[PDB]
Amino acid sequence: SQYALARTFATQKVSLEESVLSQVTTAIQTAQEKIVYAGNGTLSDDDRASLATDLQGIRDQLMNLANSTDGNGRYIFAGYKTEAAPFDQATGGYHGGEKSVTQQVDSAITLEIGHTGAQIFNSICECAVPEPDGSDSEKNLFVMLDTAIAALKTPVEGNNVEKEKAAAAIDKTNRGLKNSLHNVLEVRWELEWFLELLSAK
Ligand code: NA
Ligand SMILES: [Zn+2]
Repeated sequence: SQYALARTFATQKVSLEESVLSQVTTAIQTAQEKIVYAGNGTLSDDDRASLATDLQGIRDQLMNLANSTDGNGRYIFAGYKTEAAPFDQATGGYHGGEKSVTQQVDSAITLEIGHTGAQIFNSICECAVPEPDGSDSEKNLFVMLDTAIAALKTPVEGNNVEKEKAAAAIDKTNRGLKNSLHNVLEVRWELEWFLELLSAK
């Protein structure tokens, strides 16, 4: 019969997620800009290690966003497991809830108002760019970042075998960050739709 409270709760939760995912989007785009500079094979090992540090700062920001809590201190990207931070700080692994938070808002409509951290930070777009060798696309944002950061702190001057190895990891990160950004943008499209549905009452 009356969905007033349900719709206010879903508007609030969806607005919060859009607000945090907007920050995730900006941080992913900043890391992509770093990775473009890292594709320059005339960088010295000191320049490369400076880019690594910049990328660590961005990774740390994304980890703080992935472990975002709401007003009441409950984690927003953990599905129903809202009492513990869903991401492991060191590895970026997800161990929050596997089922998204849903809310019925009309006699017929139920919305996915809380996406899991797996859906946001350990998923890539349907439209993913493939690995050139046919191996699996990396799905975990933090892995993409950490593997780049490690390859940028590995000096490569005068050593072609290492130089190619480090440049292959940077290329792979460039592909992942596309794949991850596109996933977040598709989720944001879905939230934009939910807020249109909700505001039409
Ligand atoms: Na898409
Ligand atoms: Zn969704």
